[PDB]
Amino acid sequence: KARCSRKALHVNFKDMGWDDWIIAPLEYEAFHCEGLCEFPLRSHLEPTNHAVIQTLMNSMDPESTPPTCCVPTRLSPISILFIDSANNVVYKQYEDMVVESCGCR
Amino acid sequence: KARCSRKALHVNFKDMGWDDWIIAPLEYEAFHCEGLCEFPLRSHLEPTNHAVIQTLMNSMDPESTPPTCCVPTRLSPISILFIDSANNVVYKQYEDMVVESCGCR
Repeated sequence: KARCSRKALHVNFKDMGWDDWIIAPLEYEAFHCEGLCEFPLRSHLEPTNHAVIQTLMNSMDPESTPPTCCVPTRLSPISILFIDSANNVVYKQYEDMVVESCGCR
Repeated sequence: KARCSRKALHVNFKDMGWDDWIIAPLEYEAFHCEGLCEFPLRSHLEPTNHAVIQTLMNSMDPESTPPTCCVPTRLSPISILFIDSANNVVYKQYEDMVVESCGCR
């Protein structure tokens, strides 16, 4: 097991069944977070106070408390260009689609 | 294994070695999140778009992608009353000390 970090996650829309509508992008890099959250907690993981406390207690008695989790701390959107039912050409922005950074929470 | 949710986490400061200074609180309920993040994703877990996508892919091929994680989505602070080195009586607020809600991220 490794230290919490951002790994790759290639997303393919051609598998969504949106083929009669979507124009671009047809795939994108979404990324994902995976890894161990434990001392020492490197600054980039930006732990919260609660995270620091929970990691301490889990460090003292793993049975009592589980470790914190490596999750996306900041995400960005992506816009999708498609042709809707009415045949209009829409450019829609979707929030929280790309992982910008991982941290322990 | 159960569904992502807020469990209890009783924190005891008398174990911090802050005894010559801290007055109150000496213990508090910090809570913690624990549980499975998988379909169906109940509304209270407030998943992000990225979470919905990652859960889908993990649902289609668990080897490729790991599930999302049950973590604190909103936290509140607590204030601590202590007597510092100079013998001043300080009332300090600490951010992100109590888990208000858990979600899948």
